[PDB]
Amino acid sequence: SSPLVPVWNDLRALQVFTSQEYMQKRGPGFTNTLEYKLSCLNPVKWYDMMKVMPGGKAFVGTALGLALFGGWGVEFVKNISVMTKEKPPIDWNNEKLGHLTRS
Amino acid sequence: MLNSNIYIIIYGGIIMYSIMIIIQMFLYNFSNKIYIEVEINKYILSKNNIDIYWIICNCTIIIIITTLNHIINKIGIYNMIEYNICYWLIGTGLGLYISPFIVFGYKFFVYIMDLNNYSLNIYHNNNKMNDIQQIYNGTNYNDTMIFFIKDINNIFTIYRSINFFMNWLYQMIYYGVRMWLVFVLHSFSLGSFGELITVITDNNLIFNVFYIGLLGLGFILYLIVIFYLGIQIYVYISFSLSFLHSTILLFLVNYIPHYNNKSIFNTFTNKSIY
Amino acid sequence: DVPIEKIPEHANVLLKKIDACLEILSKDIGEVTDAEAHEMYFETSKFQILHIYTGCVASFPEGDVPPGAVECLPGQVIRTKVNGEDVMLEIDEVDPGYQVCWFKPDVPLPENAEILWSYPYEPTAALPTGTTWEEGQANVLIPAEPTPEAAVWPPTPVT
Amino acid sequence: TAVVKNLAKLPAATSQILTNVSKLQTFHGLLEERRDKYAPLAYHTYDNLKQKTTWHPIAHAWVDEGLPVSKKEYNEYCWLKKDMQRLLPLASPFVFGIYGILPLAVWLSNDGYLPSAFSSKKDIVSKKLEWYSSYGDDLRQQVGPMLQHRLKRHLRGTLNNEHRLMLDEVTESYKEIFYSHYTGQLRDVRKCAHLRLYDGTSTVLLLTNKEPVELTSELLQKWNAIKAAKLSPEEEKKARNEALIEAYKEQELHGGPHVKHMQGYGIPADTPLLGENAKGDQYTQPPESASIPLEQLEWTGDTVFIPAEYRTEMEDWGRELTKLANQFLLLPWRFVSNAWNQRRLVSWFEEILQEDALIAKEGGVQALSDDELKVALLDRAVIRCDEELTRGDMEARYKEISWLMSLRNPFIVLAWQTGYYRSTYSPEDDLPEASILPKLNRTVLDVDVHNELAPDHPEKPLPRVHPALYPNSHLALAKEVAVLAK
Amino acid sequence: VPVANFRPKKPWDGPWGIQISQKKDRPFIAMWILFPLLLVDHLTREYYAYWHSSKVPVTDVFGDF
Amino acid sequence: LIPVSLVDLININIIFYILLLYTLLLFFIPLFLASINYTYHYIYKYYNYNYNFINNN
Amino acid sequence: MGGKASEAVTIAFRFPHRTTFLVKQNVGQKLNKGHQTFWQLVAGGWLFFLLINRTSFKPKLAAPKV
Amino acid sequence: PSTSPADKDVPMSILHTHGLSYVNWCMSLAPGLLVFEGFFRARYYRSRVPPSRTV
Ligand SMILES: CCCCCCCCCCCCO[C@@H]1O[C@H](CO)[C@@H](O[C@H]2O[C@H](CO)[C@@H](O)[C@H](O)[C@H]2O)[C@H](O)[C@H]1O
Repeated sequence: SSPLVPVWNDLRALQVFTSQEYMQKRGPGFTNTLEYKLSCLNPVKWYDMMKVMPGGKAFVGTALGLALFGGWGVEFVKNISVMTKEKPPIDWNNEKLGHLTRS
Repeated sequence: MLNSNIYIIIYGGIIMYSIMIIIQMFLYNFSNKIYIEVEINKYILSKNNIDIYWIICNCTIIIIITTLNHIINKIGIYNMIEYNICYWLIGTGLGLYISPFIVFGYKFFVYIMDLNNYSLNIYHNNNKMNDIQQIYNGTNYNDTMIFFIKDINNIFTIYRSINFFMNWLYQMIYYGVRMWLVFVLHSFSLGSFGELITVITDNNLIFNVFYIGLLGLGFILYLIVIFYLGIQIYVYISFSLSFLHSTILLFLVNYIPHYNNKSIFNTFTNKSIY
Repeated sequence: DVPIEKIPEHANVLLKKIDACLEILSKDIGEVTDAEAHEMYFETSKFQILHIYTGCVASFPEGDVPPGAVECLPGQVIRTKVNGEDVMLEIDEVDPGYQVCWFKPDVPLPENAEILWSYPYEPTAALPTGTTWEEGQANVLIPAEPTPEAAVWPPTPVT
Repeated sequence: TAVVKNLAKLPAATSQILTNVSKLQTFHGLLEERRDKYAPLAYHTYDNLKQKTTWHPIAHAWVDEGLPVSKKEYNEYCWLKKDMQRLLPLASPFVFGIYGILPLAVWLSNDGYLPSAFSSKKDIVSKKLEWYSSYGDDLRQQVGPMLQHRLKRHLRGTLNNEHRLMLDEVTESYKEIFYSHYTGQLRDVRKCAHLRLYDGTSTVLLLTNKEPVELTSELLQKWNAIKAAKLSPEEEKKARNEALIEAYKEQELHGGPHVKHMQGYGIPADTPLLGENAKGDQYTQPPESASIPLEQLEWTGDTVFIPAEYRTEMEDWGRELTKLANQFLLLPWRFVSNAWNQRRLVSWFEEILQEDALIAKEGGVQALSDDELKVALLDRAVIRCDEELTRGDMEARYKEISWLMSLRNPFIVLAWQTGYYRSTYSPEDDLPEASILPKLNRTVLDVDVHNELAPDHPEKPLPRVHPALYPNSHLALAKEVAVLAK
Repeated sequence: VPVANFRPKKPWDGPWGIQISQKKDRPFIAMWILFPLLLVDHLTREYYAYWHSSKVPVTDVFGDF
Repeated sequence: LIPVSLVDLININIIFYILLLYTLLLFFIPLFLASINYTYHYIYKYYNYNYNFINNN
Repeated sequence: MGGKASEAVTIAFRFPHRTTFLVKQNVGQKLNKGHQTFWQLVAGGWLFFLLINRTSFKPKLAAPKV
Repeated sequence: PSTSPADKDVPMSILHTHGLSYVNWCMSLAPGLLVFEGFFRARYYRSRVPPSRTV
């Protein structure tokens, strides 16, 4: 591994403990805000807090994220080296071939 | 016809050459058993030790057997089999690669699927906000508007979970390729020097004689070959297991100290209170 | 339904049984002596086996070997007949400043030689007689094999 | 064959099957009605890896002390539950098709695969004994030794690592429990309880409005005394909270509960204040309950059992040992996680405990018949049908395993049980010879449960002292004496 | 009365020890038959292609051709 | 060089070799496990329960 | 290439918590359960959902009308 | 279908063999077997000594 690992660890600790410091500073009353009341109705929050649950819910969350969006992510990664490349015009189907009377 | 999709496979001498590799295992009788016992007990302590041990033993003895069949029993496949890359990557390396995942696959899978929920690991985590962040938001880190890129995040997080299982694959491939290169290049170089010597002596028949001796040169080359290839096989096995330790088995270090029991002949129960 | 006086009868029965067991188990099989089992110990010697039935074997000081004498170095195996007994003699630790050789009758012995053992002249004989090691000619040592004390189990005392 | 013999009664069996289902429904209605108002909530807990549930009898096996039910009726309940389990192959045609009848034929072939309705007998005890002697003892006699080996090799470990895993004080007890089929001597159950030394100390934290307090023999004695005094709740709660604050002070002087300094468990300290939130020297932020005065310490009614089974816990057993433990107990084991087999084993445990309670209500073991006691021991898996023991030996066996199951540990229970299923076969016809001594007889008095036994030191085992030789034994054994002489 | 922890053998007790020995020495017996067969398979072999070969031996496995 | 080839990287012939080899391994496992250790002989011979009796007098 | 186990935390650091069995006194919370006719309506809705999404195979559409 | 062409059937004779060199023959490892067969046989059958009488 690289020698920059402790640097990244320090920065990670920075962001984590600063978010925790903010959460301590603002104190109670977070449940009365609109952010919490909207997150209660937000499926992203449901998924994110179900991921860490026990009973295989980590596997469920990972596999669900994969099946839904990770396939599009694989396609996106495949398409990074396709956007810059010269491609021909799309031979749009003339929708003439295939029709045949029944008998 | 259109529906006929034809494939050509290649086939050669496989059956009778693979049968004797297994029949020899009764003669060797796992002579490598003590070495792998020592090394496995050096590198890990668990109930599932014997499992991984058996795996390695089988793998290792097969390698050893093939090597001797490659050195002595020279017929058909036994000559090529150590000069082929498919044998060194799939016939030796893949089994050793998948052995810990087949023995400790439950724990590794649970670990991997938990690491997709990426979070900062705190030692002596007596913090309270850490728990709320891990449950409510899912991670210690700020996950705000990362769903916006979830399509990549998922797959990237998947690699983030297996990145510390990847150097094992790299070392397996590297040492398979190393053994292949070693065998091939040394055989080729030795044969090339021999052929050059034969060209020097065939054009000068005063030297086209058994000048070193019928057995002297042969005995010396036998010793050289066996010493070198035994050193290389020992290197392969020992380094493969040391890297197995340093790459896959340090995850499973769970030392439990012994705590003395006191309430042996009496146990508190739900009926003691309720 | 079992009085206490009937116990030592049962103990005597079981003592008879275990004694009948131990008188058999006290026996053990010794080392095998069949030559057909150990012929390869001699086949694999560092020197070929000398089938000696004629001439003499003599010890003489080290140096030039008489031409015609067959050297008998340490590790040499010799098939002979000694007092009617077909035997293999393996040379072990010939003394320093000395060497041993088989001298057929055609070969003259050197000076300062000591005939360790000799054979008779029996050319017409089909089954040779071999040698006769007299008392003082050869010191044969039988292993002592001192039978150690029979392992006794400690009896516990009863007051 | 038996296939046509069972097809002959298959029409006569459906009526009995439905009648038995109705009986099961009624009994379960009664039992659940009692359980839903007298029993606590045993919460679900996941294993250390947090993927599958884990189960222990201390929390999940509840005993309804006061169940107005006859012992035979509970036997019927459990046996009919097992019959419902055995009725499962009837679903094969309804998932595979009309060709899913060959499994039904295989089901009807062996009578041991079948429920009670296919049996000619009438009494539940005779039916159970028939099933056991025909199929179940044989099925159990081929799992016992292998289960014993798995338990051994779970303790001592694999690959020659006994010096790192085994204890030198449980050594002689281990030998007496697992290698007494070599000596032929009887075993003391306390030597199987010594196997719990591999584990840690089992604790019970009562949760209060301030802090958790560790339960002790003194606090439990005081609570039992208050419960027996039958005081008003204004006095009952007051005395309970007095004992609770006393125990809180006692443990605070001890150095906190045992759980604070045990690997895998722990009580968090006061939370930290991060960065500028730190007010000078006060680097901590105590909880809300710190505001509550200690005199208001009240029990929340919530409890936390911590067995501290570091080597005995059923999670670390494995995919194979759990299956064999369920096989040996004649429970379902195939194609399920170890959590489900854990629940099945704990349910069997609960059934046996409830049956023990009902037996004690019905007047102990001596009130039972010979066949009924035989069947009880078969359910406990301490007897095989090829023994023909005496009544006293059976009673002692029941007492032994009943005390052992009172401790709520399946491992030692299985270690005890498997010792009664180590039978050999001789290669000769004359040997084993006909014995000269009488059959083995014992009594309830010969079993020492009322006394503690220290673990014998390694390679220094001590002889067995009868309970009668202890001082004042005639006073301690007076209950058993009154039960036996009568 | 008989001695305890003893019984007659049953089908699920497996085979006797002599039978297990007879199972063990079957590979050792087939060794003597298979090593000569290995040498014969190598020695009585012919290559399948040459510089002049217009055809190569084909083996239709399932007779589809 | 001949062994330097992508055709020999995923050679189906060597895969058949590996397949037959490890199927035969699986077939012969119960004969590899048929080695006897003399540890339970030791346990039977040396495990000696305390045979002394109790005597209050 | 790739990381190692020496460069990462163990399977014991993650998942460090052993098991503790919680129990709670019965005040009467699981009594007087309402909605006795809930599962009947749920099964009815399930069968309705299956019926509206049902489609019988009609091979008569392939009849040689021509 | 399956085939067995005549191209594989060709003449054979040991007279047409190029052969081997002294070096290639030494590399065939026959001279090693020649020694080590006897070495291992000797070690095995000489490890097990029989009883004797010292003269
Ligand atoms: C400790 C020693 C350190 C110095 C190391 C020196 C390198 C030694 C390399 C030993 C490995 C060479 O491996 C060996 O190669 C030779 C030469 O092709 C092969 O030899 C084979 O092919 C050659 C090629 O012409 C034929 O001529 C020969 O008859 C045949 O035996 C052996 O079958 C193989 O075992």
